[PDB]
Amino acid sequence: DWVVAPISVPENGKGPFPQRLNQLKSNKDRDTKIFYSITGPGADSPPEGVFAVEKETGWLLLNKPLDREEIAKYELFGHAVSENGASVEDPMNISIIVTDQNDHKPKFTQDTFRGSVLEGVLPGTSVMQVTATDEDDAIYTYNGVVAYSIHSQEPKDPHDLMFTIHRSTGTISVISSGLDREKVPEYTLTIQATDMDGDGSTTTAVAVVEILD
Amino acid sequence: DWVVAPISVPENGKGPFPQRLNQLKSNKDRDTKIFYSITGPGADSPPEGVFAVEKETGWLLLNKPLDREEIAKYELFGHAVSENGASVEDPMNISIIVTDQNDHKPKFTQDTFRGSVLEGVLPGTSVMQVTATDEDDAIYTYNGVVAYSIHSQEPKDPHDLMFTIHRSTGTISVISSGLDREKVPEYTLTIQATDMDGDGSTTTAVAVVEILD
Amino acid sequence: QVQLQQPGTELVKPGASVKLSCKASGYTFTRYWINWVKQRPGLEWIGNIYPGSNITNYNEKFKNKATLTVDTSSNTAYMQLSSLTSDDSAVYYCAREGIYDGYFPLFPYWGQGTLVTVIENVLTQSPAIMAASPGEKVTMTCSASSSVSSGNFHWYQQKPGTSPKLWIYRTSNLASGVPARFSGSGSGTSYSLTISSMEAEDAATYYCQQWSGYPWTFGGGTKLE
Amino acid sequence: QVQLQQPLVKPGASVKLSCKASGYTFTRYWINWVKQRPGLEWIGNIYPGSNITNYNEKFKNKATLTVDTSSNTAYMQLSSLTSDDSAVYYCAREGIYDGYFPLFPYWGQGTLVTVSIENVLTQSPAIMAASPGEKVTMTCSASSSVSSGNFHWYQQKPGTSPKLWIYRTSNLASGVPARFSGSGSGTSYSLTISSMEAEDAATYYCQQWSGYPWTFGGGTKLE
Ligand SMILES: [Ca+2]
Ligand SMILES: [Ca+2]
Ligand SMILES: [Ca+2]
Ligand SMILES: [Ca+2]
Ligand SMILES: [Ca+2]
Ligand SMILES: [Ca+2]
Ligand SMILES: [Ca+2]
Ligand SMILES: [Ca+2]
Repeated sequence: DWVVAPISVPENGKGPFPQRLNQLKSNKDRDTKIFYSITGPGADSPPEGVFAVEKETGWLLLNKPLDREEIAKYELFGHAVSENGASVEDPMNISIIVTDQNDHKPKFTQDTFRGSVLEGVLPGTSVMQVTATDEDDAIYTYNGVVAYSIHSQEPKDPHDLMFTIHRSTGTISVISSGLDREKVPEYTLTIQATDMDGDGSTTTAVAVVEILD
Repeated sequence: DWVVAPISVPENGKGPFPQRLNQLKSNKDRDTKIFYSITGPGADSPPEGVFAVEKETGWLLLNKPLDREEIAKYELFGHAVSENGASVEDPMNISIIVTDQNDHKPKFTQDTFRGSVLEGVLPGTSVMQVTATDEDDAIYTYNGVVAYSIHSQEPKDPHDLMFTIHRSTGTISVISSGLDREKVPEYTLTIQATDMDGDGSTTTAVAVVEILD
Repeated sequence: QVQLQQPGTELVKPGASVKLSCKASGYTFTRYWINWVKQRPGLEWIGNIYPGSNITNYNEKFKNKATLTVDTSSNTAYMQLSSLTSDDSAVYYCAREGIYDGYFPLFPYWGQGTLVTVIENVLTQSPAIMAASPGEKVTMTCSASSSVSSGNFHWYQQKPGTSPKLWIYRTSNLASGVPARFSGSGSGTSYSLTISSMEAEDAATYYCQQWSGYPWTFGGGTKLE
Repeated sequence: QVQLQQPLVKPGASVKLSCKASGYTFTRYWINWVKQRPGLEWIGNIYPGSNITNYNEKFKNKATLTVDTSSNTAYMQLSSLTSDDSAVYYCAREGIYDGYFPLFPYWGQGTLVTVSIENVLTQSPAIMAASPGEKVTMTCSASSSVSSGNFHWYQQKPGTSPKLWIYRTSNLASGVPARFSGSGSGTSYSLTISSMEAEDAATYYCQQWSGYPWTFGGGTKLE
């Protein structure tokens, strides 16, 4: 049977509202006057007042912006009945899919991260890991996919790129030699987490690395 | 049966093109992969290249602007087949209605209209008629429905509003005494024709009324 | 328990601006449209706002007078009126959406109003003033310049000193407190409200209301005695 | 018959190329422009009746497309020329009419200019050689999925405009012999010749649409 396709609506729409999504029709309307209605959560149960249908025209309406992180999907049913109240179709299932927008910034799991490493180690040696989460969708979009980088290092002794960070794992590593506890006991690294896999918004935290004996 | 509602598209669209109109779906797609196509004038016969459907998704597309004054309606059919080409639905009739925009201004049949009336006549006496045409739709909208008025009269002797005009017929009538040939032999009336039954664009013409013995 | 509180009176001079407040409680403020309405010696829809996103719809008529805001932190909606004249002196109501049955919501929850002293579907209501005796049938009529869905045609009752009170909705459903004597009907462009047998209680100003795209409009009212 | 007729500058100047159309109503058909240097690129297109355009972001600042309705002529202005702009420029009209998104099989013969976020199509191998009777197959891969309706192949021999060969994955264009066959789906497609022939030696280009812009492969040269 031909059915009404799932309707995809990006969260945070600007309208105007009410917004026409799609128009229901029963082909028994050439003969008899038909009246349409909808049921399901959002329409005649909570959340309240999200959807409606125009009774005579069959236009399905969205009355308010949606939020994918609250509710990602709705299941409604369209009904078609004649004036005297007889059903003239089996109810039609109507799916609404709320698609993601990048409305969340990445957030580090803590404000300051600490770690350590021995003065001797070879380049490539793992030191510590930092983490940022992003509430957006990370499967179909990049809106929730975080890329990590080192904005800067202090002090720059013996030189400036003592460390690197893996852009997906957040693992910080040593990439140069000549760490000496007595000389420089502590580096301060400003680390950044950028959503849209590097193309989006950026959040900053600190990672302190202590050098050991 | 539930069907695709007639698709109403305003003429002179700006796109972007191709423009998604509506999405066909067969519920036999949960079990097998389904492929969609469209036929009919505009799709696979002239006019050329106006509509298309996305084969795998079922999205019906409009590829160019439409002009209601050329073609007001299209009748297409949507088809759903499996991989081996076998039909899995009765074809779905798809109507496209091109809705009118007000892309024509009203035009008087001539730039100067002339008439004549006897000095004696009583108020209510018909004098002449003026006419303007408008090539837009005058049934479903007012875009082609013209309203008439008298912008002004010259001279204003003995006073202004010697005449009136019926806002639909364009019939000009006398609504006061007293006209006298010897006194004022000729009135010049600036007449206006405004589409959207008075709410739209305006064209101006002249109506000269000679007063006779 | 849905409540909208408005201060009640404000005195202002011509040309100044004023901000009216509507304090909400009993529900989550961010999720529900708030509408504003003007009344003078009839009723007019100014516009509405969805608080969570700060989205508005305006009546073209008040586009330049009214600007609607919200303060999420304090569950408060505001309407700023600019460059006041005597014409602005009126009662201003806030009202929250709506009825939840799968059709376009209305707004049955009103604040008690704040008093300021200094193209659409037109609804013609008749008669403007009528009188009757108890037991008698009473019917009244509303006509619209353009067609209205039976889902979007409503009636309100107002008695002096109180905010309007939803009476009939979607042509023929009786609101909560409303007695069986009342009945509505109608279709397309003509609608009516009917009382089988008049009663002392029932004397008041009745207003029809429609939506068919914005703006909401009201009839000029029917005053019953 | 649908025909597009196309008839030397220094760096920094501008030049206007013309594409004269006949055999059909000019105002109601999209015209596309295409660049070629020693591969093929889609510049943009225009719907003459309304003067609506789509541009490839890459030529947004070089190219401006106009039309002169009165003379059934499309124009493309190229601004501030460099050596990089020296190329062959083709116009091409839409398209094939079967209910799927049209393409463009009608090319002008091209005009030669000498100067003193998309679905990338990787074609391999770039150059190959074969002997007659042998099977020949070649391959095109796309960074992102493409409908089988919007995957096409062209043949070009030196000195001549490209020539539609296969359309919508597997349909043979008009002049094309049964030896040829196309197949593929999603992100991988191929063109196949059961038995090679002398005739068939040429540069073959895959083409896709999946939203704008149209893209081409780097080409496969057969010898
Ligand atoms: Ca309920
Ligand atoms: Ca959200
Ligand atoms: Ca989101
Ligand atoms: Ca994000
Ligand atoms: Ca037109
Ligand atoms: Ca028109
Ligand atoms: Ca007109
Ligand atoms: Ca004439």
